[PDB]
Amino acid sequence: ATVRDPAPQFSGKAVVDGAIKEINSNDYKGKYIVLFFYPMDFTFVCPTEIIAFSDRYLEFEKLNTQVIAVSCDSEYSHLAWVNTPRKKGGLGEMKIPVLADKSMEIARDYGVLIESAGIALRGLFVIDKKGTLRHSTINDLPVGRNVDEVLRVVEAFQYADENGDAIPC
Amino acid sequence: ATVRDPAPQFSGKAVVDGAIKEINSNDYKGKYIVLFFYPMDFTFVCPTEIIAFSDRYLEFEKLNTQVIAVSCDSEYSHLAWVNTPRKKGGLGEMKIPVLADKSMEIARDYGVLIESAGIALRGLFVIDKKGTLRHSTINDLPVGRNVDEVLRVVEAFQYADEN
Amino acid sequence: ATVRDPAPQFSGKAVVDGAIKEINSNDYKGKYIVLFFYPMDFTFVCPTEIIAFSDRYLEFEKLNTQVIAVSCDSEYSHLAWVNTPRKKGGLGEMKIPVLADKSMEIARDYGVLIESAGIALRGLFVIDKKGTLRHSTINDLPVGRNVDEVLRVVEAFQYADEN
Amino acid sequence: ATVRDPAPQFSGKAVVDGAIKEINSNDYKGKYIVLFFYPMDFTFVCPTEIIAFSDRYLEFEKLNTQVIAVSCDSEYSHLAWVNTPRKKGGLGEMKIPVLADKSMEIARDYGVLIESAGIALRGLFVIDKKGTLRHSTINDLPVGRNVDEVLRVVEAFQYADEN
Amino acid sequence: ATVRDPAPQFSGKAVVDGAIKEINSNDYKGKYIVLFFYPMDFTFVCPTEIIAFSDRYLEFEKLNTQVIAVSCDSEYSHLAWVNTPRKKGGLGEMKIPVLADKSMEIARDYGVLIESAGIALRGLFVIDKKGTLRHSTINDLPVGRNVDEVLRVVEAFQYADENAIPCGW
Amino acid sequence: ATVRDPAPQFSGKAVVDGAIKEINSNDYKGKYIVLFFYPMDFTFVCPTEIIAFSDRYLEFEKLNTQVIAVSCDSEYSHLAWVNTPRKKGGLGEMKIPVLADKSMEIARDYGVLIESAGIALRGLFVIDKKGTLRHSTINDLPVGRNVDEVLRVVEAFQYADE
Amino acid sequence: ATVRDPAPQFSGKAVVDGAIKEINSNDYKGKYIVLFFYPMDFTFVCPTEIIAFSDRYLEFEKLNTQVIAVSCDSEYSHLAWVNTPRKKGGLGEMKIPVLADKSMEIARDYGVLIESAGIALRGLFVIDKKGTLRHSTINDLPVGRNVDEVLRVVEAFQYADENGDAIPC
Amino acid sequence: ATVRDPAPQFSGKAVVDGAIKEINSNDYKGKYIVLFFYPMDFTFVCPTEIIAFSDRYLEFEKLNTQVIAVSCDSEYSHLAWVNTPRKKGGLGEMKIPVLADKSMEIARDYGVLIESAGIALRGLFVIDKKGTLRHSTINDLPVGRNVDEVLRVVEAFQYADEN
Amino acid sequence: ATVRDPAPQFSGKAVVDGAIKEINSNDYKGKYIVLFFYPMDFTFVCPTEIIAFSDRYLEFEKLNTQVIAVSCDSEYSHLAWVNTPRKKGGLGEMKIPVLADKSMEIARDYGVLIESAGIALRGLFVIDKKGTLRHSTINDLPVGRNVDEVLRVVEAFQYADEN
Amino acid sequence: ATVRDPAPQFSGKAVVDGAIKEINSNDYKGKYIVLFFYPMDFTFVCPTEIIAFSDRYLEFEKLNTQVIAVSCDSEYSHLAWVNTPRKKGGLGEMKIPVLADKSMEIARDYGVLIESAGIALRGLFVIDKKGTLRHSTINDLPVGRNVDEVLRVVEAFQYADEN
Repeated sequence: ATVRDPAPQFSGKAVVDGAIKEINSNDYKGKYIVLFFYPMDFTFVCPTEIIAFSDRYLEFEKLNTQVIAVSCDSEYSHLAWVNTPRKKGGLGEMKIPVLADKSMEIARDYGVLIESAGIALRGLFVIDKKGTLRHSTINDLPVGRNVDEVLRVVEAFQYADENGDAIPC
Repeated sequence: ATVRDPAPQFSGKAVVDGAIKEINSNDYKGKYIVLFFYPMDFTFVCPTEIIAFSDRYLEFEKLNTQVIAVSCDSEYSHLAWVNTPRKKGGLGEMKIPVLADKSMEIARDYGVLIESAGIALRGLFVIDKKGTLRHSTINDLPVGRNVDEVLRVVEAFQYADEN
Repeated sequence: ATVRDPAPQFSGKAVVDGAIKEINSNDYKGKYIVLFFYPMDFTFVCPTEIIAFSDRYLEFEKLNTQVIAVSCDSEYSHLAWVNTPRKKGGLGEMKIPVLADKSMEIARDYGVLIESAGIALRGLFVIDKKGTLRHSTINDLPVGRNVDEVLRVVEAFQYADEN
Repeated sequence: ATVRDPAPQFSGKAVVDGAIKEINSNDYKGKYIVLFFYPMDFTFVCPTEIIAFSDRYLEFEKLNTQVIAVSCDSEYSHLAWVNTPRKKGGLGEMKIPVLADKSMEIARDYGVLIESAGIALRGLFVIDKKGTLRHSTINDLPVGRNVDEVLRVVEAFQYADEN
Repeated sequence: ATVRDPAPQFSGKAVVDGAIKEINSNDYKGKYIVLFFYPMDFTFVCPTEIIAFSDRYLEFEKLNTQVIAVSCDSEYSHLAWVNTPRKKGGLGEMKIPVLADKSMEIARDYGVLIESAGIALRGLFVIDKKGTLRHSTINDLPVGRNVDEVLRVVEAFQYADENAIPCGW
Repeated sequence: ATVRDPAPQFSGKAVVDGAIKEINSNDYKGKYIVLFFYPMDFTFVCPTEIIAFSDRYLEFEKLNTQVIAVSCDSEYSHLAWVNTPRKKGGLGEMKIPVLADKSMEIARDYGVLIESAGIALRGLFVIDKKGTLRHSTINDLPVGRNVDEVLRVVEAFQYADE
Repeated sequence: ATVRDPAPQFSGKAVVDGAIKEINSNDYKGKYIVLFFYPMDFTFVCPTEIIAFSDRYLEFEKLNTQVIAVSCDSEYSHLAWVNTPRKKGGLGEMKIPVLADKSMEIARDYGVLIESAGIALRGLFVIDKKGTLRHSTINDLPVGRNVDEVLRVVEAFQYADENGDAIPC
Repeated sequence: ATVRDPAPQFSGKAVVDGAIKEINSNDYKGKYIVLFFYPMDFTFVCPTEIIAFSDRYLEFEKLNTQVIAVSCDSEYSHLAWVNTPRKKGGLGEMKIPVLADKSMEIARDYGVLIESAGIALRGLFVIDKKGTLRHSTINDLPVGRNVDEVLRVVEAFQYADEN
Repeated sequence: ATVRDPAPQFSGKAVVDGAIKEINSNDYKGKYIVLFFYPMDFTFVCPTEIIAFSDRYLEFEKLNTQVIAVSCDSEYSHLAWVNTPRKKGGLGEMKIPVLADKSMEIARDYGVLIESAGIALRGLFVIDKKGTLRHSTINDLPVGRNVDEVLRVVEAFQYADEN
Repeated sequence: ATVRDPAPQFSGKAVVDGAIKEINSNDYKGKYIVLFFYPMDFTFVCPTEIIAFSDRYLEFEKLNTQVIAVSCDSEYSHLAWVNTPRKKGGLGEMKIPVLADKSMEIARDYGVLIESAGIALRGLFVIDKKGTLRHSTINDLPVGRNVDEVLRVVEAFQYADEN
């Protein structure tokens, strides 16, 4: 699974609008998709990054992109975490879907799965409206991702796509 | 892994005194072990079964058996759940260890793993002090396990073993 | 052969109502089936278990489930054992069919066969009307099975099935 | 496994003095061995054949040969049949050992096993004091074996052995 | 190839009535067949066995069974042995066919062939009219086979086929 | 080739101080490495990205990290582009090494090679002093990489280590 | 892939008349083809051979042959080198096509690729109008190729084709 | 196995001077060997060729060559044929060894065996003192071999060998 | 393969009547074929053998048989040799065809090829009108072949064909 | 087997100074070697090319290179062609070695062998003192090679070697 190749389809139960709901990749066609991987729920570390994406979701919606958080934890554990306040280390309200990959099929398709640990690496993927992979970021567990950069990259791809790659020196 | 054959060793991070601690199967040698499998944490259903074993743990201690709950969930989710009050559907205090099988390796060794769903079936296993498997109960997801039966089988095996 | 997967079909000569008769698993579709495995006929141990099921067969019939005892012995030895009075250590009247698995094919399909000894483990299986496996119990040879438990699990599954 | 090759060793629990006892092929070295296979216990047919051998065992003893009956039934079924009087169709007292091959391994080694039915064909084997196979007769199920013939072949081979 | 399984077909040049002739197994489908194997022609040992069968062939004929002697020797060697007087150690007149299995194919099908020596063991086989194998006797080389027994077994099988008796009480 | 695994070693002739010199990954010990992949030399597009790294090279050096630009072009073509003025769309002076991967072995080891086109994707790799891979960014051809981000990530990993 | 076997087709972007253009082997049908392989662009060595071919291209044209230079460098680098004056060590104007084999597939098809170096040897191939390979020369890197010889060979093959066939002593 | 390659060793029981005796190829290592293959004993056809060889054996011995007849028949059948008078179609006295290859191993090694018929082709082989094969003639069954030619070939090879 | 099997077809350019011509085995149907192998051209040794065959070709024609000399040399080398007078070592006139097996495919099909030397052994083959191989003689390089024998063998086989 | 890779060694009987002599590649150390492959001997076409190399051999000796003509023909055919006057279409005297590759091993090592025809293509190879291949020319059969070009290439490489 590499850049310029059709991104692996994915589906499963995710927490949406405070309720567990089935989501599918084909539900979002004509829009960019950002697949966001994080290792595990209920970690002692404050989950500032994912919250950052959820809060700044409107910006993504405006860019016609769907952000989807995903982990190898059950959707029930996800929902529990959603109902846990942010002050307590919970997620609080999440304006983006949080998807369960208990099967671990997704993290393996996206090649971010640590078989040994049963957890996903800190990976991020950008998929155009055609469903092709345009970008991949993979961070080792200690390091999070900046939202501004992701937005920059998405805007960049949209611009290049509508304005075929120009500006010579 | 079948009955009369040595049960697969297992180890991992588990929640025990409301705190996470590494446990190993060999930590309980000279004692019977009851491996208790459940699908997932934070299910909407009240965890009456697992709670029942935890509450009636003393009967097991008297029978020189260690009961161990295990699932394919993170040890963190486990810890969260224990710290969740029983009124909200949590486990509250647990006098038995709750083991994390995030790798899903354990559920695979005991062949109770649903590969498609990434969760374990309701399987229960009894292992003697010699480490051999004497009993396996495997239930489909909707149906739970009775504590008294497990106690009867353990009591039974112990009696047969001495006589 | 695992839980949630369609249970293996089975057929063969069994002693039913005191006579040797060919029976097939598909004869009981639309009914739950409890497959009961025992090691050997004419064991010195009093066959209290199989008798218990036979006696309490009515309770199973009210629940529309068919219990079938099965072993790796010839149907003739079965018939002999049935025709042997209980005071002598026999089975006496059996209100459930006792099935011969001389081929050992069945015990192998249900994976309860001890290859070295040519005998079946004390295994028990629950099959829905669809023919899918909902429950498996496997005991090492010394320990028997409780009727009340089997009934509870059947009632439970039927309940899940109805709502 | 063919004639002129060392005959497969065999061992197992057999009914001998009206009691179950472990016997081994190597217990009988320096004596010829006649391995006698029969399909099943408790057949409706009168067991005239096995009885004939047991009764005329002394003639075999005079030739310093041990005759051993063997079947794929449990030693318990054997004991039951021995404890069944000849008038009712049982074996009554048997002056030859009746060996249990529940594993079916033995019948398989001598290639007399009907895998489909789990029963042995009517085979008979003659083994010298060195343990080599000198003769094999295999009859389909309906037809029995003559004692006088077996005695003739043994007398013949012993004669050949000395000259 | 075991008892209760259809016996392997066989054909070949055999000595019949003093002349070499092609015979085939299917010629006898209305009759039981007794296939008689012996190691070699012109052995120093008096061929008492084969002779016994040849002499008492009429008894087999009364039972509608065909006896056939067979060896791995050429039909010419067979014929030579037939033309050798019994007093000189020959077979003399033979009222049963003596079949050549020079290819050794037959002896191999009935699994009585000693590959190392190129000779057949003293094996005997009884085949019903269906062509199914009902009986096999295999003797090491020093010990011969009794005619009366073969007759007993054949009669027994025929009786059983058309016709047991429980002990009961 | 995955994150947390020792990153593949690499060597080859590169343009560094305006001259061709044999370079190796092991030459830079005690320092982080930023492996910068770009498709081709002499593209019509102004090489704003590579130049950006070259200009802000001091910032990487202060962090004891070595940035290395790499492509599947000959070291000679590299030298040519370097000697080509920025006004013409060239690179001018480059304060970082520019490595030739004509064999394309490097781009294959880092799994960024388009086998069909013979060019590397816009990939970037971060390697610690221990030589283990900590980060990979891979962009399709139209999109460039921001320096501040790379610096942020390096800062992050170095801090966690320390 | 050897002489007397149909020569491998090839296509790709090449610099023609100072501009990049996709060229294909089939564009020159009915004409002989001389495939000229050279290691790399921007070599310090004065490109005397390639210049020689480009200059004496008319001679090739009179013989109905198209000469094509090819290397494993990008078509952009090619265009760059072409725009560099010959006094500076560049190619300047090139009257023959210069083809880019960045994939290296072509150099691999003609077995002139140094896998280790990713460069082509100084190989040259002659292909008739039927598309079959009639001649191959392969030189190690230090030694260049002579034009007059190539011409002798093309004229020779054309002559043999037109003049059936030999001439006895 | 081809010409100029070491000829396959061979051994077995052969009738020599009218008696059966075990012979081996290595018994003749200082002399050339002519291996003579023939289809069958007791053919209606008069065995004139092989007899011719036996008679002119002295010429071969004079050339320090050993001629050996071989067939796929038993050594007993061979002996019978030797002891059968020539007038009646037998071989009578044979001054060369007649070797039995009942196993058919030899004819297969020399590649003259008709697997289908179990008989040898009319093949002839010349083997030097080094044991290497120098010549092979193979005739279809109807056509025999001339002694004089073989002799020519042997003289030729000895002559070639010294100069 | 060997004798009694259809002989391998063969073709190639050969020198006929002092001239080069493409020849095929199938050109000669209804007549026997003798394939004659010799190692190499222009040897210092006098080509007495091939000349002998060429001279007595009429005898073969009377038998309706075609003798064909063949080697692994070019047809040009052949033609050169033919045009070289026998004096000084050439072949002179050849009344039989001389076939080029430059490919060596033929010598390999008849299994007479020395792979190491790239030359054919002195092999000779007889093929009936039906195309089956009836005879093979193979001589090591030092020893030649006699014409009379070949004639005897052809006469024998033709005789057999008619009888 | 490619340029810049060590060239395959070769050896064999070649005609040297009008006589057959064994030659080897390693005999020429400290010298370049030009391996000249030509299809066949005794072609009707005037052998102008090979003659050209033989005549202009001195120029090669001045450059310290050994030119070796080679073909898939016997060294005997070679000797014949040498002994054939040039007026007759022969080579006459040859001041260069003519090597026999009857095995065709060499033409295969240099990959110039047409397997179907058994002849070599018009290939030419240049080998340095180090034994490495520096140049390969391969021409289809109709077209010859220019000597001057070969000289230019050798001169070029020696020059590159010294500077």
